[PDB]
Amino acid sequence: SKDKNRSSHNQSHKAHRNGFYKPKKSAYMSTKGMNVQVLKNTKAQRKFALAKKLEAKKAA
Amino acid sequence: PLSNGRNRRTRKLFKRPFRGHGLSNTSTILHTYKVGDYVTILCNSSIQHGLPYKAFHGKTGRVWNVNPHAIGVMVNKKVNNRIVVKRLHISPEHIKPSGCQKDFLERKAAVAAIRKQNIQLKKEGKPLLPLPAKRLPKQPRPAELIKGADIKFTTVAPLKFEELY
Amino acid sequence: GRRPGRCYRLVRGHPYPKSKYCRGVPDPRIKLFDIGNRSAPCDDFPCCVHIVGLERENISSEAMEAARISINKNMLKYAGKDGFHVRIRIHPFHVLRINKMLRLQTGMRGAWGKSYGSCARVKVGQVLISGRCKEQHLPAMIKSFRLACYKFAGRQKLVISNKWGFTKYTKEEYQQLKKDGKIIADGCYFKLATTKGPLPK
Amino acid sequence: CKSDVMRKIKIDKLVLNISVGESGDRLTRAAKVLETLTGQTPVLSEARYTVRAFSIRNDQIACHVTVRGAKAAEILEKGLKVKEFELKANNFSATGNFGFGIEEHIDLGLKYDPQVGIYGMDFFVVLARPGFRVSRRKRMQDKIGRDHLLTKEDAINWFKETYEGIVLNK
Amino acid sequence: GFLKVIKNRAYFKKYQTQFRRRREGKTDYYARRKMIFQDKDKFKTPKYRVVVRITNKTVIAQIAYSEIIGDKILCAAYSHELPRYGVKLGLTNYAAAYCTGLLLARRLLQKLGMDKQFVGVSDAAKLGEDYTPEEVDERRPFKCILDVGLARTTTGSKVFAVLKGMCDGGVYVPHSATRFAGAGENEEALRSRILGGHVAAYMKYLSGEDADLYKKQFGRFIAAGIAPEALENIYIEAHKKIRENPAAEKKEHKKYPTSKKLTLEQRKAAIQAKLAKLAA
RNA sequence: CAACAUCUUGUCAAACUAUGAAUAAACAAAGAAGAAUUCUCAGUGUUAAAUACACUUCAGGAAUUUAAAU
RNA sequence: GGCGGCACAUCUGUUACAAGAUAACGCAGGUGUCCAAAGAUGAACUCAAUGAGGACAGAAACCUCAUGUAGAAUAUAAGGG
RNA sequence: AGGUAGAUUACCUGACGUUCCCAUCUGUGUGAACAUAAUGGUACUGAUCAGGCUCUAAGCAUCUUUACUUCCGUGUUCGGAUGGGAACGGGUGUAUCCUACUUGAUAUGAACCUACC
Repeated sequence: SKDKNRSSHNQSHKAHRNGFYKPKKSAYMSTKGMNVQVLKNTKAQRKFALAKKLEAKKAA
Repeated sequence: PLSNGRNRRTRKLFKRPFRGHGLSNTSTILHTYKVGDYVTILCNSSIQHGLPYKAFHGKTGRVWNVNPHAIGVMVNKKVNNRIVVKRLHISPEHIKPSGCQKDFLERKAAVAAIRKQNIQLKKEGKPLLPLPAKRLPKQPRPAELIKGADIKFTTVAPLKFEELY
Repeated sequence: GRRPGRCYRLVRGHPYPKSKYCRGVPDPRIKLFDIGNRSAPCDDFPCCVHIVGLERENISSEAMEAARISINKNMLKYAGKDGFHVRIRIHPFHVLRINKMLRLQTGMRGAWGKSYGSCARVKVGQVLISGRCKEQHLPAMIKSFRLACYKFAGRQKLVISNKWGFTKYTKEEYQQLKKDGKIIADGCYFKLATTKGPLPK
Repeated sequence: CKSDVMRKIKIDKLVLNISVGESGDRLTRAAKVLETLTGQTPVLSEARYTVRAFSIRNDQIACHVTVRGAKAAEILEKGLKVKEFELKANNFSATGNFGFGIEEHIDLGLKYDPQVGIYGMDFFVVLARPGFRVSRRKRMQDKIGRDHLLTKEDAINWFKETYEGIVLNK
Repeated sequence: GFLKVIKNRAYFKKYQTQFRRRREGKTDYYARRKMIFQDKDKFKTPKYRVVVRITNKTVIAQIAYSEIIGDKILCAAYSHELPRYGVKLGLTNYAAAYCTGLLLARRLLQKLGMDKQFVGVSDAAKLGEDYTPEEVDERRPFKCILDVGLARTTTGSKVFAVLKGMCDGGVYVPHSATRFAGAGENEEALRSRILGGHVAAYMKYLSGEDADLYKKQFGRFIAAGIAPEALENIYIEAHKKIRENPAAEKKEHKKYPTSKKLTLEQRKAAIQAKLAKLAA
C-alpha cells in the first residue's frame, strides 16, 4: 500500500490566508548580547540621570 | 533527494569569482560599520571560520551591534506563515556595505541644501526657493513639433524572405 | 534482438553521454564521417548541398551508418572517387537505456535501465549530412542524397546552398575575396589573410 | 668607464654528487670522500619515488655538496685535469652551465684503502655574472634579463679562455 | 619542432595576477592585515606602526596609520640627516640605527607636545638595559607597533636597534629584550654595540693585520680622520644633540622627462611607413 | 612512417564552464512615534590626550522653521 | 506479500526548476573511523610537469639551471578553500 | 625626477628588443663580531672600490592578454494568454523582457601620505 510522499501543492495558498505576520517594532529593539562596554556605558549614564531626577523630586 | 548537511548544494554558490581567488581587499577590514547601517551578507568561502549559513547569502540586513572582531547584523527570515528576526555576529570578511539607500541619500542632501538657503532667504526677506519635485513614473510625453528641414524618411515594409543556407 | 525504431525516437530526458559514470556503452555503428576526396582543395568543388532535418527527434547510429554506406556506394557508382566529398555532421553522443524483462521472480517496476545504443539528438532545421562537388556531378549528387533520406525517420529536406564548398561565403564572394588574396588554401579548406599581429619582413 | 666589468663571467657554484642506491657503510664512506675532497660535510639525499627495479623512500641514497668561491675553482681544476681539459660541445646546457662525470678519483692514492672503496663523482659548474642576486634575494625578488643571462656559447667562450681547453664536436 | 609552450592565450585567459605590491615583492599581505586590523568597536581610531626599512645606505623609519585612501605618515626620521647631529660616516651601523630610532621618538613627541613628561633614558650608563616607557601621572605613553616587512628578525638585527632607540626616546613600542644585541652576554654587549663598539674594534683589528685591507674597508674613515677611539664619544654627543633639537628642518626641482608616449597619429604613421617600405 | 608541436575544421556534456538572461529573492523610497536647523550640553569609555569618536529616549534642555519626500 | 535491498540515523555532486523548501526500491559515491600530531604558533621554502645538461643510470634512482596559477599536496567519499 | 608606505588589484600581466641614472634606489666590496646555513649563494653584520650590465622606473610594436564601445541581434532564449494550426513530433500570431560567443574601434593605468631632489 504505497502512498504519495510529499507535496507543496496548496501550501502557498494556505500561507497567505492569514499572511506573513511581520514582527513588531519591539522585536528590533532588543539589546541582549550587545557589547559589554557599551552596556556598561549606557547603564552608568542611566543610573546617573535617574539619581539626579530622584534627588530633585525629593527637594520639591 | 538531498542530504541535510550544513553546506549542502554549494558547488556554485560557494565558488570564488573567476580570477577572484586569494586574499580579499584591505577595504573590507578597514571599512567602519556603525549601528543602524545597511549591510549585505556575502559568505566568503575562502574563510571557513564563522562562515554564515548559506540561507543568508545575498540578504540585506542592518547593523545592530559592533563587537571587537565581529559586526552584529539583523536580518529577516521567513518561517511557515510568519517572519522572525535573526540576530547574527559576522566578521567583516563576510559582510559588505549596502547601497540600498544610495539614491535616497541623494534626495536628502538636495532638500537639505535647499532648506539651508531658505533660512538665508527668509532672513534677508527674499522669497524662498521650493523643494525639489517628487519622483514620478515616466509621464506621457507632451506635444512636440518636428522641424521639416532636418528630417529624412526611411520606408519600412515587410522584408522578402531569403534563405540562410 | 533490436527494439523497434519507434521506441527511442522522441527526444526525452537529459543528455546521457558516455563518461566516467556511464560504463558499458556499446560502440557506435558509424566510424567514418568524411567520405570521398576529403583532401580536395577548397576551389575544386564549388557546389554544395545539405540534408536539413525538419523534426526534433533521436537519430540512431545505425541510421547514420546505413546512410553513409548508401551514399558512398551510389556516389562512387555515378561520380567517382575524386568527384565528391560528403561529410556527416551528426555524432552519436547520446546513450539510450533499455530495461529488459525476462518468471515470477521478477521485480516488475523497481529498476533502472542498461545502456542500449547511441543516437544524436537533432533539432529542427539542423543540417545532418552535407557534401560538395563540381557542377558536372550535381544531378548525380542530389539523387544519391534523396535515397539516403529513406534510411532516417521523420521528415527531411534537400537544400542547395548558394555558398561555396563548406565556406560561409557565397559563390561570388569567394571569387572576389580569393582574387584579392584574402583567401589562402590549406589542402582542403582556406584561411583568412590576417591583418593583425606582428608585421613581417 | 665601460660597464664590461659588470658582465664578467665567474664561477658561482660547483656541485659534486654521488648517487648510489645502497644505504649504509658505503654511503658513510661516500660521504667521507666528499669531506676530504671539498672540506665541508655533505647532505644526504632521500628517495623521491620508490622503484623496485632499482631496489629503492625514507632511505638515504645520494650525497651531494656545493662549493663556491676560490675553493670551487681548484676542485674544478682537479676535476678537469683528469679529462685533460677535453669537454664535448654537447656537455654545455642551454642555460650556460656545463658538467661531466668521472669514475676514478685521484684523492689520496698514497694510503688508498679498499675499505673506503671506489666511487664516481659528477661535476656540475654553474656560472654567473655580477647582478645575478636579484633572482635570489628575499626582498624584491625579480628575474634577470635575457641579455644578462648566459647561454651555451657564452659558457664555451669562457671555458676556452680561462682554461684554454678546446671543445670537441664529436 | 616540439615546443609545448604553456604561454598561449588559453594560459593567459585564466591567469590571475597577485596584488601589485606583492607582485613587486615589497609587501607581505598575510602579515600586513594582522598589524592593520583595528578593533571594530574603536571607530576610526588610528593604529600606529613604526615602518622600519633599511636600504644599502639609509635607515628609514616612519610612523604610519592606514586608511582606505592610502597610508598616512605621521612622522619620519632618516639617517642621512645624522650629519646634522655630528655623525658623518657609517649611516647604517647598529649605532646609526639607534640614533635614527631615537630621533623619531623625540621628534614625534615634540609634534604632539608630550616631550616634557616623557623623556626616557638619556645617560650612556643605561644604554644597555631594557626600558619600557610607563604611565606618567595618569597619561599613557604613545603606543606604536613595529613593522619590519620582509626582514628576518635575527638575534642581532638592526631593526631592533631602531626599536630600542624609540623606547629610550619615550615612545612605547611593545617588545621583548631577547632579540637585541644582547640576548646573550649582558647590557655591556648591547651598550657597546649601540656605541659602535663592534665597529670600533675592526679597524683596531684590521690595522694589526693589514694596511691595504684596513684602507680598502675603511677608506672614507681614514680621509675624514675618524680614529677607532673617537667613535664612542661621537655617538654620545649625537644622542645629546638629538634630544635638544629634533624638530626637522626646512628651491624648485629639476625634472628629467624620459620618453613620453606616442600619439595615435605617430603610432599609425609608423605602421603605414613600415608597410610602405615592405611593399619587397 | 608514426610520434610530438602548431594553425584550421565538424560535432558534444545532469554529475564541464568563461559569459549569462526572462521570471524571481531580499532591501530603500523619512515612526523613540511627521522633518530640519541653531544654541546649550552631561555620564561612562575609546584615546598619547582629547573639544575627535561611540552609546546613552538622534542622554537631556530651549528657540526658529515645518506636515515634504514614487 | 515473501526472498533481495536499506531509500530507517547520516554526508557529497546531480535530478532540482539562477531566493528558501524540495519525490521515487532516481543516478555516481560515502560514515560508525583516524591523529601527542595529522592540535596551537613562529620561521624558512615552493609544488606536479616540461626543456636542457651530469659516470654507471636505461623511459622511471640523484644533482643543476630555466619555464612553471597549482595542472601537486592537504587521513578519508565528493564538492568547495 | 627618485625613494618609503600603501589603496584599486593585469588599462597594473607575459614575450621581443630599447633610454637615462644628476641625486635616490639597486646591483657592488669584505667576513670581525651579533647572527647564518652542507655553501658569506640566502639571511646577518661591516663598508664605499668601481657600474648603469641586470633589476626598477619610462617608453616601442598591425604583439598574445586584459579593460571600456559599437556590432553581433531584437537573432538564442523567456514571462502572460485560444474551442490558434499539427495524427505525432514539435513549431505560430498577439501584448512583453532580451543574453552569449565572435568581429571591429580605443586604451595599456589612475590616484593618496612623508622625505629628498
